[PDB]
Amino acid sequence: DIQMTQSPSSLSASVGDRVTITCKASQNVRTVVAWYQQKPGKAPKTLIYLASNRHTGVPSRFSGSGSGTDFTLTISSLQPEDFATYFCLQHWSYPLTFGQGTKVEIKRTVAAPSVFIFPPSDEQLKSGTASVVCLLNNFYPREAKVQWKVDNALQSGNSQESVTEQDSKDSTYSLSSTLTLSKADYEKHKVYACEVTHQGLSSPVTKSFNRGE
Amino acid sequence: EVQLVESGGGLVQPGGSLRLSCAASGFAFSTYDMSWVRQAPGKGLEWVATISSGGSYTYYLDSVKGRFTISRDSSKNTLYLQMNSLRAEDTAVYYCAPTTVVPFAYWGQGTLVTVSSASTKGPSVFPLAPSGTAALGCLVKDYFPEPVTVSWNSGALTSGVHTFPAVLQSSGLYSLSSVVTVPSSSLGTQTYICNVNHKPSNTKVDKKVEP
Repeated sequence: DIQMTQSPSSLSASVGDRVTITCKASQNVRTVVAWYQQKPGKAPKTLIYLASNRHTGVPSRFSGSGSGTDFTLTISSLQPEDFATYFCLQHWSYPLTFGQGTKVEIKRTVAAPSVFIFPPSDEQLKSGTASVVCLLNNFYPREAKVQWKVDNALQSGNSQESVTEQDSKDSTYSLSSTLTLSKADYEKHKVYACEVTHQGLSSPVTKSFNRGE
Repeated sequence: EVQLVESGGGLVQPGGSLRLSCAASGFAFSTYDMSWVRQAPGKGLEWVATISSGGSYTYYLDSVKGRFTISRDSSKNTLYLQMNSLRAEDTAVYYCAPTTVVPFAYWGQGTLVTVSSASTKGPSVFPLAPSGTAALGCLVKDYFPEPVTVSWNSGALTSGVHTFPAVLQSSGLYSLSSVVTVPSSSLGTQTYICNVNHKPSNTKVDKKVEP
């Protein structure tokens, strides 16, 4: 079996910049290596065949090169369409093996999250479960910390985070943090807050509510 | 003209069986190797099997040998994947793709296969009301399997919408939220309706978001 190792796993870059992704094979595979592009939620698009040839419809900025065990994808000038995940493949021998991929994302400037909190709606409460949702909107870079305090007591283990893909208009992320609770244990407690730490925030932010408001 | 349409996916129990079909058009199907490739929900691409142009040779990823059979029908310009003894880790989107100078030279949209012991279940949709720019949304909670769709104002509300990737809860059911941030001045002059669609359980829900 031939292993295909991509580097780096991810990379940030800005429009017009020049990026280089590398792949390493555990064995000699001559020039029998291809490269594929995938945007989130979408089917792949084939880019490069036999190490260095553009497939049909692939623009000039893309170029591959390499031989034996050392292969390279080069994009000469990232455009918006080029932010995506790229895979290498060896088909010298079965099994055909892909690399783990390198995710390529847009570098932009710091933007601080707009923070919002949502108590469980009356329709949900009328059903025996409570969901408190903390929304973080349109921020960069992706790293963010969100903590829950219920009557000034810190929670651990009972919240779930989800994060959107880099948005296509402004290149930000958004995040949901959902505190999941029984209708019972949720009404035992009185003040709900989530605290957001983010590099673009001068101070950590808190948004609170009291149950009965 | 190249067109590839996978079908036959769905949700099945561990140990079950499914047959995928891939209808090929716009290229001389029979002179090319055909392959199946799959992509588990969070992971990278993984080659499954390849059949030679004449059907004389077949090659399999070793974790599917014996359990899966790739075949083709020249009369029908169709490739098939017969899947048996399904495992949870077979859960993936499955693509079929011809080899040219390159494996997988063109890809169809894929077909989603979910192998789980959990039961189908439609979601509940709950408002997240607002109360500068305001923010509002819907909570789409406790469904199985993927996928659901949610839209706002039946596709008229596009900018600043955020539908989050679903997360598997401790109960084994999925849950997400969809939200949008609008100008505050518009609260009142603009109605906000989230349209939730869960085909696997045959569930449709529309919800107005107020106050």
